[PDB]
Amino acid sequence: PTAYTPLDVAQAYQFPEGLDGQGQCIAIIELGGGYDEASLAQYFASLGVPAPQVVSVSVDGASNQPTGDPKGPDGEVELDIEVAGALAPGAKFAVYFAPDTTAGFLDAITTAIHDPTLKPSVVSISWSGPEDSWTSAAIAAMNRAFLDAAALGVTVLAAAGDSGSTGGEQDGLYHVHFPAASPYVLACGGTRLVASGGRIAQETVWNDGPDGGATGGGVSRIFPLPAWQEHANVPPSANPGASSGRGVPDLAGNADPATGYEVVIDGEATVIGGTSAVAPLFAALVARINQKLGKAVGYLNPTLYQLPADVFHDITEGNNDIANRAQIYQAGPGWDPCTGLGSPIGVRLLQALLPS
Amino acid sequence: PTAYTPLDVAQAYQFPEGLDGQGQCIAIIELGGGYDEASLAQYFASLGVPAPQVVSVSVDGASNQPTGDPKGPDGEVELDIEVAGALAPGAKFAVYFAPDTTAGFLDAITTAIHDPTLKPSVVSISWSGPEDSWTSAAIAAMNRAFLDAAALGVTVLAAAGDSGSTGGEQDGLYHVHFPAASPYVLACGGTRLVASGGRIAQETVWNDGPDGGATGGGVSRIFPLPAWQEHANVPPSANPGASSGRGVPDLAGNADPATGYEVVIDGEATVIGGTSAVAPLFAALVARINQKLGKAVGYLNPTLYQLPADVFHDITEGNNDIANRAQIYQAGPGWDPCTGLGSPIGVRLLQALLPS
Ligand SMILES: [Zn+2]
Ligand SMILES: [Zn+2]
Ligand SMILES: [Zn+2]
Ligand SMILES: [Zn+2]
Ligand SMILES: [Zn+2]
Ligand SMILES: [Zn+2]
Ligand SMILES: [Zn+2]
Ligand SMILES: [Zn+2]
Ligand SMILES: [Zn+2]
Ligand SMILES: [Zn+2]
Repeated sequence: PTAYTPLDVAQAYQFPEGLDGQGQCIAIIELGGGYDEASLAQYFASLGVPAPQVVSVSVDGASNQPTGDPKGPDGEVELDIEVAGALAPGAKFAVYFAPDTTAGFLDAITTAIHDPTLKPSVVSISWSGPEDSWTSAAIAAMNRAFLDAAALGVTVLAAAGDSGSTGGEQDGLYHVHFPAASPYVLACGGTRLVASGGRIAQETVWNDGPDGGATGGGVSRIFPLPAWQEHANVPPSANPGASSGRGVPDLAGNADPATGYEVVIDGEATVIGGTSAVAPLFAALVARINQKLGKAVGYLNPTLYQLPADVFHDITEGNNDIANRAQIYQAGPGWDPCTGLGSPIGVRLLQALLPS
Repeated sequence: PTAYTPLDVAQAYQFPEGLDGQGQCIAIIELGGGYDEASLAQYFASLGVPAPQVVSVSVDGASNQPTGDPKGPDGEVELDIEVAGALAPGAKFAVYFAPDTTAGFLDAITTAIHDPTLKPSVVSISWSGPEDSWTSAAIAAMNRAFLDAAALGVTVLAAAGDSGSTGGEQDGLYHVHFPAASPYVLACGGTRLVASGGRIAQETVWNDGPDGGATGGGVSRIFPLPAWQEHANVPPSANPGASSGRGVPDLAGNADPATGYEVVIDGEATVIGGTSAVAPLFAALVARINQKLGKAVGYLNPTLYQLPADVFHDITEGNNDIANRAQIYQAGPGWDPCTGLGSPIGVRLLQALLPS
């Protein structure tokens, strides 16, 4: 019942101090909505941080288009900038607006990672959906773009979803989300964070079922278990058949609205949550790290899974089941299909990524 | 932010079904206050359980003395009966009223465990305080009574305290509470319980610091590490010097007021928490178990620590530090100075206590 500012959450996760993503660019893919910038300047000023430069990029005709909807479209865009910008104010923000279609989504991503002028080193994605609700073509194309981004030295972060292990499908089975299920994507799960003064009192799996949402996570049907996830104790799917797949998510962060983020949407202060708040949070972390290293970390997943356990805060309590019946999936020691490796400890992650 | 009835909590901890403590007597030591019985009958009727017989016993002149104080005295007595009686309605309740003195406290306990007519098999105690704030005489006498109770085949349960690892002492050090620190007492810690339909979604260490209370627990200065606690990974005290002592607590249960118990105090419904809610809860469990076994379990501590781990729900997340600075003490795998062995799983505990 205590709400945080991004700075509070960042201190709890121990983000590298004295860094603000200066000289880095963060791309945000938006499939609808827009941001009113006076509401941004108002937000950054009340936080005591310099307002980061934010530029709009039109994809396939789409534009920065807010109109003051009570909830919905505007909530998506303003959120990412406010959360990531409060933590990486030195970073440049390129927001790519595209039509809400797979063509629009693909084009915004291909445009971003090939942007000659803006040159994003980080790409944050929120829009998700069940992997099997994607056509086989769109999956292949979108997965190719991510592989393209990895070879380009670009980090891509995606939310895992806010509908538990079932993922919003009622067929009676479990479904992970896409693009989160892609192995070329840093998948971000959700947790409930209790922190009081730069330290984590307790952190558990986010699960406000059977109504108010839960972190996505599980085992992919489409994508096989990657080589870097072999020593991760990833279980076979809970669905009948139960063969190995890609484990979702990779990381997790504060996503519970009850312990949510204090933001300003459409001129008015409020508190929000969800895994779509996590991807910008960790995008700022990556930006900060890129500043120190002097080069983009790029594709991170293989490296993350071979780092010492002390680099992360292992979440071991809670489950993904929104119904709380079968309790699938369950968090535990090490990697789990609710929170992945857990929440990152910024300074330790930075230390582990520095040259020997 | 969801409150429970005792029945809800009992289902989560999986209390043995088809048992209600019939033919058992539970003693409750009260050092002040009283209960208005119309408020009791009203409470048990709204729960759909038969109202258990409750008898008052005067010790050293003290009597069942409520007067309708907004908070305080009456809250202690009505609580224990309502929580324990809702779960063991078949049990007889002997409430021993004594003056708020060590003489009164000792006499109420010696009277209870030697009661020729009422014959309690279980004794629930709430009143606690820092072990070193007790005189050496009172400690020795009170500890002797507990040893007497154990040889008499009586189970004694005590709350661990609601002031974290410091225990309410400001000297800059950590203190466990007494009688909880006695090895002849079943010490009950506090947790925050999230359960939704007979299953535990998540359970963590109760800690509403730096203001609203936290579960007591730690390492005793007075009492040495018992033989039955040797294979329990009990750490040496956090205080300077740091020698071995008795580990507090032994068990833990729902004690967070935010996830508290729906009760009726002074005619009006409300929600309460604290470790003083835990001892009556587990006293009902013991009563239910005694019914099935056909004899009192009596001194339980040695048996508990040599039972399989699957009998308990291990709490592994959270800390005892009300300030959340040093984070002492911290919960983890197995026994810890915040929650002990964890919350009991009634059916598994009953199975483990049944003859081979
Ligand atoms: Zn390319
Ligand atoms: Zn399906
Ligand atoms: Zn929640
Ligand atoms: Zn658990
Ligand atoms: Zn884990
Ligand atoms: Zn005796
Ligand atoms: Zn002291
Ligand atoms: Zn609490
Ligand atoms: Zn933890
Ligand atoms: Zn434990």
